[PDB]
Amino acid sequence: SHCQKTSLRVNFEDIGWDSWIIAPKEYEAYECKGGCFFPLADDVTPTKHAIVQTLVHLKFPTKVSKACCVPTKLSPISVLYKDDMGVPTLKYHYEGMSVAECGCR
Amino acid sequence: SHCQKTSLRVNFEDIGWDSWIIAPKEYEAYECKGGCFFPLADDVTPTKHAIVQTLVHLKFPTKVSKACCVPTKLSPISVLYKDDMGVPTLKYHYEGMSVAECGCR
Ligand SMILES: [Cl-]
Ligand SMILES: [Cl-]
Ligand SMILES: [Cl-]
Ligand SMILES: [Cl-]
Ligand SMILES: [Cl-]
Ligand SMILES: [Cl-]
Ligand SMILES: [Cl-]
Ligand SMILES: [Cl-]
Ligand SMILES: [Cl-]
Ligand SMILES: [Cl-]
Ligand SMILES: [Cl-]
Ligand SMILES: [Cl-]
Ligand code: NA
Ligand code: NA
Ligand code: NA
Ligand code: NA
Ligand code: NA
Ligand code: NA
Ligand code: NA
Ligand code: NA
Repeated sequence: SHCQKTSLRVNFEDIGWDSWIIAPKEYEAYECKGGCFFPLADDVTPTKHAIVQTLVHLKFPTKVSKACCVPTKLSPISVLYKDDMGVPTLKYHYEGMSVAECGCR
Repeated sequence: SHCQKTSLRVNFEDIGWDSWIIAPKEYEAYECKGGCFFPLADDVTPTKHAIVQTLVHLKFPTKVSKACCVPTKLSPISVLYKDDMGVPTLKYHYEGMSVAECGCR
């Protein structure tokens, strides 16, 4: 019930990227889901601002929003993409594609 | 109407920190507010995962949430705190307290 990494399988044609991504068809991107509320967990790595804003949200729930559970570290995947000549080319480390860690920010 | 930094003045007794923070009474913490939706802005620095998840949210709005507008860089403030001897001590760089930049994550 707190900020944590959970599964998210993404299909590239569902998001309109199949026009340039030949392969893979789908990959595990994960997502960060869960609440940022007190008491927090031991491993969500909360920033001081995320802690402060969550406290302000308690006192003023209609004015200030709470902190958000988001990726704090991302990992690459490899993709096979068509280049300007229609030739399948490998992008070995397409960065920023999969969640490695989540946290409250 | 997009991810951007906006004002947020925090009062320490409102959040229960006045028991250990003698001064200042209030500070400008800012907050990151705005939507992460297409078309994005030129300066929100979106990660590839935040872009992918926003596209998945369009196709499956009830299953996957959108990306979140969050601080991507924080700045310190100085605080005057009482130490274990009841003596006011200065913490020159209390890190992570104020928003320097926002972005979609
Ligand atoms: Cl806590
Ligand atoms: Cl911090
Ligand atoms: Cl590329
Ligand atoms: Cl590479
Ligand atoms: Cl390598
Ligand atoms: Cl890349
Ligand atoms: Cl765009
Ligand atoms: Cl990225
Ligand atoms: Cl301290
Ligand atoms: Cl310091
Ligand atoms: Cl200095
Ligand atoms: Cl610090
Ligand atoms: Na309120
Ligand atoms: Na609000
Ligand atoms: Na490219
Ligand atoms: Na390698
Ligand atoms: Na849906
Ligand atoms: Na949802
Ligand atoms: Na301390
Ligand atoms: Na200085």
